[PDB]
Amino acid sequence: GGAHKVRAGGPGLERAEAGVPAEFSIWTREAGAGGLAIAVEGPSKAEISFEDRKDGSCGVAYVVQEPGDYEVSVKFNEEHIPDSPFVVPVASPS
Amino acid sequence: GGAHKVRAGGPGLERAEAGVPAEFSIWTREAGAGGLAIAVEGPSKAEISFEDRKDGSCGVAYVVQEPGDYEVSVKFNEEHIPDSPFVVPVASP
Amino acid sequence: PLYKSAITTTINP
Amino acid sequence: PLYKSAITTTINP
Ligand SMILES: *SC[C@H](NC(=O)CC[C@@H](N)C(=O)O)C(=O)NCC(=O)O
Ligand SMILES: *SC[C@H](NC(=O)CC[C@@H](N)C(=O)O)C(=O)NCC(=O)O
Repeated sequence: GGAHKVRAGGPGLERAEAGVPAEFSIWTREAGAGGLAIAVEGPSKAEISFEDRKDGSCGVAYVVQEPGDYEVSVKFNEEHIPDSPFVVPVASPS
Repeated sequence: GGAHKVRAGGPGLERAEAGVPAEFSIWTREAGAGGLAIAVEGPSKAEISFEDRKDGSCGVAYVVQEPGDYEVSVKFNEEHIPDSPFVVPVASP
Repeated sequence: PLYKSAITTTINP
Repeated sequence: PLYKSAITTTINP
């Protein structure tokens, strides 16, 4: 286990725009060893990558192609972390 | 089940090549109503699409980036059809 | 990393 | 259609 020791936060968990990279961070320092899985589900395909953060958290960026409501899940050892899944409204680009 | 009335078959359930569209067909005619889910899981990102085939089956094409073994899932109403997941060895071109 | 892509369509007679 | 994408990595202390 250890999912309860993981926290995720950032703009990409609150709102996104179609085609614009949406970014958030995952606090992993306390969780120990395990599989950290990020998933995006919704009306269009998503591309997800892991990134560096200065603060030592694990950075995530994703891009979706169409507006709509998407669900972003973050699981650790196949267990939802607190507040996952996140419902993220994705708007047409401004 | 209902997923037990679904069948899938084609080169893309047997073997694939990185960068090369891998194709198979799903016979859906007698599962009735429901959600047909195809998934590709493995060492790189997969692009997946559907085509309505002229023979009346549901066509599927996928492309993956890297060689390795991939699991191709075909589920009907969250249940694996017979022989799913398909383990597909993927060669480099 | 392990990657998964999935696509779900609704079948309706 | 409904689309899902996932990526999974290993964390090691
Ligand atoms: S987002 C990739 C992820 N990174 C982290 O959890 C950041 C860990 C941090 N202390 C650092 O500066 O590396 C990851 O895959 N981590 C690799 C690992 O072995 O934990
Ligand atoms: S591959 C998309 C899928 N098509 C089929 O299952 C083949 C349908 C076939 N009888 C035809 O030639 O139309 C699909 O999403 N079909 C729509 C549906 O509700 O059946």
